[PDB]
Amino acid sequence: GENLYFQHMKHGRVFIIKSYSEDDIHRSIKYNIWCSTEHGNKRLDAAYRSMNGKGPVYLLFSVNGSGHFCGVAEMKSAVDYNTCAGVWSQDKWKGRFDVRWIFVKDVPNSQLRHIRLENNENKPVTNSRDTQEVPLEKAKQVLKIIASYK
Repeated sequence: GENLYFQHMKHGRVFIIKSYSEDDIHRSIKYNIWCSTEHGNKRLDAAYRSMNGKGPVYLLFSVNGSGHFCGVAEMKSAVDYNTCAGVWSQDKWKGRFDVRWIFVKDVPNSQLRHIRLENNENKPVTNSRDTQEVPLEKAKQVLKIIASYK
């Protein structure tokens, strides 16, 4: 057969999201919210705002050291920088934005480590920092593997 869904799209931007905390992942899935670092929030905010609803901003979530990605969410709002403090495991994050989780499933890094990022020194996508952006052609490949994995 054939799945040409992801291969056919031109307006979308995709970021890696890294979390020290499994609790933060669970809270994000439960309440459809996230918060990054100050520089990560700014990165995500500018991408969401310049997208102006013409395509999705996708977030590929992985807990540091866990060996897998744990799912996919779409950015659903700009960043509100002045929100209740301390709602995450550490009180290091300032602000909040809405997300919508699309896929909650564990995908081993082995499934994705062949895909490399030309904007990050050709390193495997699985070796990315928080809010590392993924070029769209590599992102289509990552999304297809994630959706296919069983």
